[PDB]
Amino acid sequence: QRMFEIDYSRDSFLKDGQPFRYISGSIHYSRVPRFYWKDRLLKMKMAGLNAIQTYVPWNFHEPWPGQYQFSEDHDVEYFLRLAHELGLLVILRPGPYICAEWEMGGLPAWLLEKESILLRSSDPDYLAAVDKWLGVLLPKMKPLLYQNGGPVITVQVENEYGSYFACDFDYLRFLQKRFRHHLGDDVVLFTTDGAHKTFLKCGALQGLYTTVDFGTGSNITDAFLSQRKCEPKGPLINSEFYTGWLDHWGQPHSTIKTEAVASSLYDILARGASVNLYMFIGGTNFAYWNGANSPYAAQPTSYDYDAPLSEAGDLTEKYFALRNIIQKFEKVPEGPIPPSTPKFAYGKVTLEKLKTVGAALDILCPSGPIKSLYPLTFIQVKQHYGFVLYRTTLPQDCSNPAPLSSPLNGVHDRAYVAVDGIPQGVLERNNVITLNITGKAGATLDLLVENMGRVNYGAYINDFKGLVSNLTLSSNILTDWTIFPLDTEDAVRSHLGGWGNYTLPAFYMGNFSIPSGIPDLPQDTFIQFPGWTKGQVWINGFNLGRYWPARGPQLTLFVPQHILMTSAPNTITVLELEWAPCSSDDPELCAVTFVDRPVIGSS
Amino acid sequence: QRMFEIDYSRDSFLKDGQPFRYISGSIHYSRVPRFYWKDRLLKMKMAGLNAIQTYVPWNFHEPWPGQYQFSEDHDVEYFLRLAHELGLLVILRPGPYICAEWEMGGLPAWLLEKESILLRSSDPDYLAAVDKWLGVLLPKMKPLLYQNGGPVITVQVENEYGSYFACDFDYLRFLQKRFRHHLGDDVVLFTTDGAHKTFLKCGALQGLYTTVDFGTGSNITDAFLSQRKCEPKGPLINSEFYTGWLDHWGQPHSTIKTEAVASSLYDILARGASVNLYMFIGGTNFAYWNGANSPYAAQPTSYDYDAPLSEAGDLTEKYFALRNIIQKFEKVPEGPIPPSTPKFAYGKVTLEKLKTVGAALDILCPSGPIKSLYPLTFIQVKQHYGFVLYRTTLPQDCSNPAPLSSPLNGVHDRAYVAVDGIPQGVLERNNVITLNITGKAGATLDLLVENMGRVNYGAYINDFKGLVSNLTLSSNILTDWTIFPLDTEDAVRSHLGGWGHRNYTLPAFYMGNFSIPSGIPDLPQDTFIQFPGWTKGQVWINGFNLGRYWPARGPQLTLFVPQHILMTSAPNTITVLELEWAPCSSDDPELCAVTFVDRPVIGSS
Ligand SMILES: CCCCNC(=S)N1C[C@H](O)[C@@H](O)[C@@H](O)[C@H]1CO
Ligand SMILES: CCCCNC(=S)N1C[C@H](O)[C@@H](O)[C@@H](O)[C@H]1CO
Ligand SMILES: *[C@@H]1O[C@H](CO)[C@@H](O)[C@H](O)[C@H]1NC(C)=O
Ligand SMILES: *[C@@H]1O[C@H](CO)[C@@H](O)[C@H](O)[C@H]1NC(C)=O
Ligand SMILES: *[C@@H]1O[C@H](CO)[C@@H](O)[C@H](O)[C@H]1NC(C)=O
Ligand SMILES: *[C@@H]1O[C@H](CO)[C@@H](O)[C@H](O)[C@H]1NC(C)=O
Ligand SMILES: *[C@@H]1O[C@H](CO)[C@@H](O)[C@H](O)[C@H]1NC(C)=O
Ligand SMILES: *[C@@H]1O[C@H](CO)[C@@H](O)[C@H](O)[C@H]1NC(C)=O
Ligand SMILES: *[C@@H]1O[C@H](CO)[C@@H](O)[C@H](O)[C@H]1NC(C)=O
Ligand SMILES: *[C@@H]1O[C@H](CO)[C@@H](O)[C@H](O)[C@H]1NC(C)=O
Ligand SMILES: [Cl-]
Ligand SMILES: [Cl-]
Repeated sequence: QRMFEIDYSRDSFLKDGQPFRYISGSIHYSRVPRFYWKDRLLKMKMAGLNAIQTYVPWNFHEPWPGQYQFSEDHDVEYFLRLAHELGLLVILRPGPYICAEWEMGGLPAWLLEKESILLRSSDPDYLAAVDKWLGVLLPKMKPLLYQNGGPVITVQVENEYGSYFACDFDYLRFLQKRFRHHLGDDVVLFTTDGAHKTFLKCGALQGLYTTVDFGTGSNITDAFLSQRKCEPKGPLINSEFYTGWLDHWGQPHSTIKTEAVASSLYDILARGASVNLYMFIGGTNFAYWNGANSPYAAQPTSYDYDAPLSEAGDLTEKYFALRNIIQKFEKVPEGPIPPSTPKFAYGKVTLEKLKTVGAALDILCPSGPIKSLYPLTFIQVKQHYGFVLYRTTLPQDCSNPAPLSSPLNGVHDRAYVAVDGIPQGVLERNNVITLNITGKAGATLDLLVENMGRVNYGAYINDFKGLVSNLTLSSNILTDWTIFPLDTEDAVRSHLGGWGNYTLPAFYMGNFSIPSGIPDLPQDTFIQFPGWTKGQVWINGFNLGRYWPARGPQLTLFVPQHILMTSAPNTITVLELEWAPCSSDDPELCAVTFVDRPVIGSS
Repeated sequence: QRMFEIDYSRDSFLKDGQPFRYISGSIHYSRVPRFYWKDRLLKMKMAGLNAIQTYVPWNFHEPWPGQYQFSEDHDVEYFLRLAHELGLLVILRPGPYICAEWEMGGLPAWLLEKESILLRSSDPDYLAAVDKWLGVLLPKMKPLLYQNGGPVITVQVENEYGSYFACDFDYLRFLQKRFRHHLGDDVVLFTTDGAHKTFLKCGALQGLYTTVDFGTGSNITDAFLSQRKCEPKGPLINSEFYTGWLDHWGQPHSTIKTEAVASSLYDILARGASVNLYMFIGGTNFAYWNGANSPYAAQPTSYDYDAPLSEAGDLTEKYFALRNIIQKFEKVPEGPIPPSTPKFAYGKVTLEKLKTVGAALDILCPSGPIKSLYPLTFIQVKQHYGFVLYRTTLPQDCSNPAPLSSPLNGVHDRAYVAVDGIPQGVLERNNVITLNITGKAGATLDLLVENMGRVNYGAYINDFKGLVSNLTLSSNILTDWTIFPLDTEDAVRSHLGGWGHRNYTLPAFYMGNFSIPSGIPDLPQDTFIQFPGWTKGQVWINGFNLGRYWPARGPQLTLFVPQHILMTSAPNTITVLELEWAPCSSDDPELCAVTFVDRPVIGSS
């Protein structure tokens, strides 16, 4: 009969009738391959953590209504049993909105099939979806509660609701009530908000324990004074003590100094507070999982965060510093700490052109294009992530430049424009809404539109993507559209059908071998694209994510060794969006480079 | 069809009618665990080598007569296939004597069951056993000959016979006949000797191609003219170009500069000569496989040799520089080079004493001892390697120290002496032939005798080991011996019977465990083990005998520990046999401990 509870009399948690406080670090299972889940967790224990904290992204697990992913890398139950096996308790944060620099805050984009939906409110179509989701997730989590022999000790309802404009208290009351139904009356439910009465006003609720977040810049006495105003009794809790900070493409890489973190951490622990270090390891936004902030600016592939464990799991100076702080409070485990993984530079691998996007439409769109008078959104067209080709035919003649414009800023988020197979340039959400083009009447106008990531914070999380308003040409609304949803994932895995200034968006491919019978190969590596511009990359069909060395700060992408093979050659595929170094008479330039050190902080 | 031959007309080899010169590197499969064979051979290929050279040590395959080892780490057949699948050719040196800083130059100790045997001669008994070995080994090598689809292009007969006193050309001719009988008339047979007519006089034989060896100290012109005296036509060949040199316990670690090796390799290659690098990777003398020189000085566990690839297989600056040399003459393979393995510091592990050697006699010697009026040698007692316990009783009270002595200097090679369970010190071949002892009349006198390695070079390779002559106490010969051969390898694998059968301290076994976690892709890793406070002994991890430790003498302080004998979840058990002094007395356990570190210390004091 295991018990975990707040005792108010005494300003703390009781675990099994005894005083308890947690020292946790965040780890997101959706951002670390399962291959490495025990590595990262074990390193977390060795630092002195008695708990971990994680988010459950709805959209990672329910990509379409009634279609579930809980296997392999999506096996959340396994991740929690793994944490338990290693002696770690768990703080579970199941949203349904998690924020987290992740696609639409973890909300599934199919919710937007109701165009008018008010996300994160008592909108009844939103509520009915959430209830179906909780009715699949929470029964999986019930046996992993502490009270029933598992690791979960507390659960977060919603995520920083006090920061959302809606302030719908019946939304919260619904979530409480549904969580209580599936989890019982004993589980400690709580909320997390910014440490200021302005944020706690809409975020707090009777019957949910109110906690705060804040990092190294904040006055710690005040942050806790604002929590105490909402909970005069119970434990002090900083649910997200920032070890670092997010990035955006085109902005310098964020860093927080080791001593600042140590200092504040020591101060927080000395008060007897429970605390969670956000992030302890950040990892990677593989494939299309990154989020974005408003006004539109996307987060990059790497979620390194300047965390104590680096993107690839490495032990940093910051890791050891915090471990030494934790040591002043708790006996920390003995034994040697598992190492940073070995990294190998496989070198330069030559690639060659396979097919433009243009030529691969039979294989990218086997079901055929959809015809619309005006443009349709990604959502209307049944695609959530990646790329959609919008094709029209020129009505006038344009031997002289003619402005192609989205007057309402309706290219969400970036379009690669070509006319009769000649690249014209690029349109960008907020930055470039007009572009001059040329060609003949009846010439095919092509727009390859990229969803660069759905906003995850603020008001504009209802982010459809695509051409969301009309385009004009010499101010005349363009009409009659042939819209091609693109199955890039399937096409890449099948080598685009056949197996056994700007350029046109295209796929380039090449191979490299790794000898078998070598105990220490393959190893993890980092891939680099010197001379390429913007695009997507797969290795052996695994989408490692986005590259953009023309904007930075991220130049390299992380490649975990377990996708690499020795019995047959490894295939690298690059989808270049802007300009490829491959026209030239020198095939040597049409190439990528594997290196043994990340470059995630370029100027 | 496939042909490899000498073209005398043109001072070259012909490979399928095409000109061919080899750039080889020595690797000894018996000094590299099988688990890493492929790693090292690929590292060799990427250096630009097109061939490898290796020795087949007879004692490594036939530890008793008619009883063979050709599996796992002894599968030379698989080694040779592996080299062939990587596109490498092979030059085989099957002895039957190989020298090679290896126990008895590779010769099995059991040949000494005939006391008067003249090794490496027409002694009919030596010959009959050589013949029998070749009837086993050579037919396995036949399909690996180049002309039959395998990698082996040349075969060395004997090893520097010209350096040996006997000069028995009937012996050489007998080898030549039997090599022909088993392998045929087209295989290229050759000899290797020092580059000087004094060595070449007895080493060279009509019908066997004469090659020389020499290193970075020797004048290349002179060395190759000495070769031209015996073979005026055909290729130039240095079969052992020294990349480094051997070690002995107690001397500074041998090194040869990267520039000296590089510049010399260049000049040899420029003459259009075929060359083998000795060693390319040296590796390790695990167990009791090291040898020794005369006057008695044993080589240690590490055969790092200062080779281009280090003991644990690392790419050194020397490797890259030789590869650059080779590049000036040939296309070198494209692609990146497999890396240096990662090393891990598992840290301190505490040990505790389980049992003295005296206490463990029952399990070390389960068929019981041999009784004898005078002492017997390792050979007569049917033991070749390791330790033998000799026991007798004092025939007179020695309350005043009385001298125990081996007048003819016959403690071969080290004895650890105890009286009624009290240690008295050490007798040493050459250095200390007298030890004073105290005890009562009829007290038990125990000598723990260690074979430190049979001599591998010179006239004194018939090195029996043990008490090879009498002992005296107060000048009187001690009689009535009880002699226990010790099956240390079995006993350690059963944890001294514990796991069943499915100033000095007494020699004793010290055990401790350590765990390594599972589900971590990068553990276990290669490591090095170090013995602060200990003195001299043997070490095993999970029953694999990693060799001898002697931090008291050096130059080697760490022993190499390869990853594949370490296990996850299940406890890893360390067994240290300390012979002289363990740090395990003081009421402080933390000192009774060994330590695992991530860099080797073979180059210290
Ligand atoms: C710069 C805008 C702030 C948005 N993010 C906020 S407030 N954060 C708190 C939020 O709960 C968490 O998911 C993370 O998103 C964290 C920042 O990494
Ligand atoms: C100190 C005596 C050395 C004798 N060894 C000689 S001459 N050498 C030549 C011999 O062929 C080889 O096996 C090696 O033993 C080499 C030394 O590494
Ligand atoms: C934090 O604020 C308090 C008042 O709430 C003030 O006394 C204290 O000095 C401040 N501490 C720091 C470090 O600024
Ligand atoms: C397009 O070209 C016209 C005429 O050359 C020019 O006036 C206008 O500024 C251009 N607009 C853009 C966005 O380049
Ligand atoms: C585009 O323009 C038409 C006609 O002006 C308008 O009625 C329609 O709503 C617009 N469609 C989009 C997607 O903007
Ligand atoms: C795979 O590897 C090489 C790269 O060197 C490439 O050129 C070759 O065509 C590829 N083969 C297949 C079957 O894809
Ligand atoms: C080596 O010896 C030869 C004598 O045969 C001599 O001609 C030459 O000077 C020497 N060469 C070198 C490089 O020492
Ligand atoms: C042994 O003891 C005698 C004293 O009887 C002494 O002369 C001699 O030096 C000692 N020998 C050794 C080898 O220590
Ligand atoms: C031991 O002693 C006696 C001398 O009486 C001699 O007969 C015998 O050969 C000696 N044995 C050895 C092994 O030295
Ligand atoms: C060490 O090794 C094995 C592990 O099963 C066992 O026989 C021995 O009793 C162990 N002792 C300790 C302290 O782990
Ligand atoms: Cl989290
Ligand atoms: Cl060799």
